[PDB]
Amino acid sequence: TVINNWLLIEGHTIGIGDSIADSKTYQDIQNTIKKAKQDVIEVIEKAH
Amino acid sequence: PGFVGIRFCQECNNMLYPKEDKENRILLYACRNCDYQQEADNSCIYVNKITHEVDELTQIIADVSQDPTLPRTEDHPCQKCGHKEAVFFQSHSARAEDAMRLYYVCTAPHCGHRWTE
Ligand SMILES: [Zn+2]
Ligand SMILES: [Zn+2]
Repeated sequence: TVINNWLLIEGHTIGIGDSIADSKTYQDIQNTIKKAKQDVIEVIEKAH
Repeated sequence: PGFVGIRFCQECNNMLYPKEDKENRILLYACRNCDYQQEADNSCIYVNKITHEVDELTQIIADVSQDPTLPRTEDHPCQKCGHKEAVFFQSHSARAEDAMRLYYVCTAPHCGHRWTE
Protein backbone atom coordinates (compact mmCIF):
# COMPACT_ATOMS: atom_id res chain seq x y z
CA THR A 1 0.00 0.00 0.00
CA VAL A 2 2.69 2.60 0.76
CA ILE A 3 5.11 1.72 -2.06
CA ASN A 4 2.40 1.53 -4.74
CA ASN A 5 1.39 5.02 -3.60
CA TRP A 6 5.01 6.13 -3.98
CA LEU A 7 5.16 4.69 -7.51
CA LEU A 8 2.39 7.22 -8.27
CA ILE A 9 5.21 9.80 -8.04
CA GLU A 10 8.15 7.95 -9.57
CA GLY A 11 6.20 5.94 -12.16
CA HIS A 12 7.40 2.99 -14.21
CA THR A 13 7.24 2.19 -17.92
CA ILE A 14 8.94 0.33 -20.73
CA GLY A 15 9.32 1.44 -24.32
CA ILE A 16 11.26 1.42 -27.59
CA GLY A 17 14.05 3.43 -25.96
CA ASP A 18 14.90 0.66 -23.50
CA SER A 19 15.28 -1.87 -26.35
CA ILE A 20 17.86 0.25 -28.23
CA ALA A 21 21.64 0.20 -27.73
CA ASP A 22 24.21 2.80 -28.69
CA SER A 23 25.87 2.73 -32.11
CA LYS A 24 29.17 1.40 -30.72
CA THR A 25 27.44 -1.42 -28.84
CA TYR A 26 25.81 -2.44 -32.13
CA GLN A 27 29.20 -2.33 -33.87
CA ASP A 28 30.69 -4.59 -31.19
CA ILE A 29 27.75 -7.03 -31.37
CA GLN A 30 28.02 -7.14 -35.18
CA ASN A 31 31.80 -7.67 -35.13
CA THR A 32 31.36 -10.59 -32.70
CA ILE A 33 28.84 -12.30 -35.01
CA LYS A 34 30.97 -11.62 -38.10
CA LYS A 35 33.93 -13.47 -36.54
CA ALA A 36 31.79 -16.27 -35.05
CA LYS A 37 30.40 -17.10 -38.50
CA GLN A 38 33.91 -17.12 -40.00
CA ASP A 39 35.05 -19.50 -37.24
CA VAL A 40 32.24 -21.92 -38.13
CA ILE A 41 33.35 -21.75 -41.79
CA GLU A 42 36.87 -22.74 -40.72
CA VAL A 43 35.47 -25.75 -38.84
CA ILE A 44 33.49 -26.67 -41.96
CA GLU A 45 36.58 -26.22 -44.15
CA LYS A 46 38.52 -28.66 -41.96
CA ALA A 47 35.63 -31.14 -41.86
CA HIS A 48 35.17 -30.95 -45.64
CA PRO B 1 37.72 -59.80 -51.81
CA GLY B 2 35.28 -57.34 -53.35
CA PHE B 3 31.97 -59.18 -53.49
CA VAL B 4 30.92 -62.54 -54.93
CA GLY B 5 28.07 -62.61 -57.43
CA ILE B 6 25.81 -65.34 -58.82
CA ARG B 7 26.10 -68.01 -61.50
CA PHE B 8 23.01 -69.28 -63.35
CA CYS B 9 22.40 -72.64 -64.98
CA GLN B 10 22.76 -72.73 -68.76
CA GLU B 11 19.96 -75.31 -69.04
CA CYS B 12 17.37 -73.73 -66.74
CA ASN B 13 18.69 -70.36 -65.42
CA ASN B 14 18.32 -71.39 -61.80
CA MET B 15 21.08 -70.39 -59.39
CA LEU B 16 24.16 -72.62 -59.34
CA TYR B 17 25.30 -73.77 -55.90
CA PRO B 18 28.89 -74.54 -54.84
CA LYS B 19 29.88 -78.09 -54.03
CA GLU B 20 33.13 -80.04 -53.91
CA ASP B 21 34.17 -82.69 -56.38
CA LYS B 22 35.40 -84.98 -53.60
CA GLU B 23 37.33 -87.31 -55.94
CA ASN B 24 39.09 -84.71 -58.09
CA ARG B 25 39.34 -82.36 -55.06
CA ILE B 26 38.06 -79.31 -56.96
CA LEU B 27 35.25 -76.85 -56.33
CA LEU B 28 32.24 -77.19 -58.62
CA TYR B 29 29.19 -75.02 -59.13
CA ALA B 30 26.23 -77.32 -59.64
CA CYS B 31 22.53 -76.96 -60.38
CA ARG B 32 20.05 -78.37 -57.88
CA ASN B 33 17.24 -78.90 -60.42
CA CYS B 34 19.26 -80.49 -63.25
CA ASP B 35 22.49 -82.36 -64.02
CA TYR B 36 24.38 -79.18 -65.00
CA GLN B 37 27.78 -78.67 -63.35
CA GLN B 38 30.44 -76.03 -63.98
CA GLU B 39 34.07 -75.90 -62.89
CA ALA B 40 34.82 -72.87 -60.71
CA ASP B 41 37.60 -70.44 -61.63
CA ASN B 42 37.53 -68.47 -58.38
CA SER B 43 37.85 -70.80 -55.34
CA CYS B 44 36.27 -68.06 -53.21
CA ILE B 45 32.69 -68.93 -52.22
CA TYR B 46 31.74 -65.85 -50.20
CA VAL B 47 33.04 -62.54 -48.85
CA ASN B 48 31.45 -60.17 -46.34
CA LYS B 49 32.69 -56.63 -45.67
CA ILE B 50 31.90 -55.68 -42.08
CA THR B 51 33.80 -52.41 -42.51
CA HIS B 52 31.90 -51.73 -45.79
CA GLU B 53 35.08 -50.34 -47.40
CA VAL B 54 34.11 -49.57 -51.01
CA ASP B 55 34.93 -46.74 -53.42
CA GLU B 56 31.82 -44.52 -53.29
CA LEU B 57 32.93 -42.99 -56.62
CA THR B 58 31.42 -46.11 -58.20
CA GLN B 59 28.07 -45.03 -56.70
CA ILE B 60 28.15 -41.34 -57.68
CA ILE B 61 26.16 -40.86 -60.91
CA ALA B 62 27.56 -38.38 -63.44
CA ASP B 63 24.05 -37.09 -64.27
CA VAL B 64 23.98 -35.37 -60.84
CA SER B 65 26.08 -32.54 -62.36
CA GLN B 66 22.69 -31.35 -63.71
CA ASP B 67 21.14 -30.71 -60.27
CA PRO B 68 20.32 -27.00 -59.74
CA THR B 69 20.45 -27.35 -55.94
CA LEU B 70 24.00 -28.58 -55.37
CA PRO B 71 26.82 -26.05 -54.85
CA ARG B 72 29.45 -25.81 -57.59
CA THR B 73 32.95 -24.32 -57.65
CA GLU B 74 35.65 -23.41 -60.15
CA ASP B 75 38.07 -23.82 -57.20
CA HIS B 76 38.67 -27.53 -57.99
CA PRO B 77 39.32 -28.26 -61.67
CA CYS B 78 38.69 -31.59 -63.35
CA GLN B 79 41.77 -33.64 -64.23
CA LYS B 80 40.48 -35.50 -67.30
CA CYS B 81 39.16 -32.44 -69.17
CA GLY B 82 40.51 -29.43 -67.26
CA HIS B 83 37.03 -27.92 -66.87
CA LYS B 84 37.01 -25.52 -63.93
CA GLU B 85 33.49 -25.95 -62.58
CA ALA B 86 32.87 -29.03 -60.45
CA VAL B 87 29.81 -29.82 -58.38
CA PHE B 88 30.52 -31.03 -54.85
CA PHE B 89 28.51 -32.79 -52.15
CA GLN B 90 28.82 -35.06 -49.13
CA SER B 91 28.09 -38.80 -49.12
CA HIS B 92 24.31 -38.21 -49.33
CA SER B 93 24.17 -41.61 -47.65
CA ALA B 94 24.10 -43.62 -44.50
CA ARG B 95 27.00 -45.99 -43.73
CA ALA B 96 29.61 -43.28 -44.04
CA GLU B 97 29.24 -43.65 -40.23
CA ASP B 98 31.25 -40.48 -39.59
CA ALA B 99 33.02 -38.77 -42.47
CA MET B 100 32.10 -35.42 -44.05
CA ARG B 101 34.20 -35.93 -47.20
CA LEU B 102 33.26 -33.92 -50.27
CA TYR B 103 32.92 -35.71 -53.60
CA TYR B 104 33.40 -33.72 -56.80
CA VAL B 105 31.85 -34.22 -60.24
CA CYS B 106 32.83 -32.28 -63.34
CA THR B 107 29.99 -30.06 -64.59
CA ALA B 108 31.10 -30.22 -68.25
CA PRO B 109 28.46 -32.30 -70.10
CA HIS B 110 29.56 -35.80 -71.16
CA CYS B 111 32.70 -35.64 -69.01
CA GLY B 112 31.15 -37.03 -65.83
CA HIS B 113 34.52 -37.40 -64.09
CA ARG B 114 34.28 -38.02 -60.35
CA TRP B 115 36.89 -37.68 -57.61
CA THR B 116 37.32 -37.06 -53.88
CA GLU B 117 39.32 -34.53 -51.88
ZN1 LIG C 1 19.81 -76.23 -64.07
ZN1 LIG D 1 35.74 -32.99 -66.46
